[PDB]
Amino acid sequence: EAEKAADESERGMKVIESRAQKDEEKMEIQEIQLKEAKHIAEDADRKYEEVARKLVI
Amino acid sequence: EAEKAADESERGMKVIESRAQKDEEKMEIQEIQLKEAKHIAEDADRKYEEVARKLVI
Repeated sequence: EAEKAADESERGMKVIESRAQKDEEKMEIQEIQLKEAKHIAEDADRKYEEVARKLVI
Repeated sequence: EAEKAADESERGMKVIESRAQKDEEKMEIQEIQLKEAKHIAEDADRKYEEVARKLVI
């Protein structure tokens, strides 16, 4: 009984560690792309405002 | 001895699985935010190009 429980625990720990590392990588890449996209959005909004004012003129 | 080892492994497995699941949920939220940022970027880009073309005309 103890042998079987130990084997199953080892396998579960392996799979959980793999999933956790995958999650950490996904979180990092998501944050990076999120920040880049937010900066691009700021640039686009600023350009839109400037060109709109010039258009009214 | 085997019972003690199995119980310790069980506790470690449970805590690591819980932390992995929570970080996965937060990663999903981050992906949703990234998708919204993508949409905002595309919309602002269309705004800018349309306004520039109108100004040229």
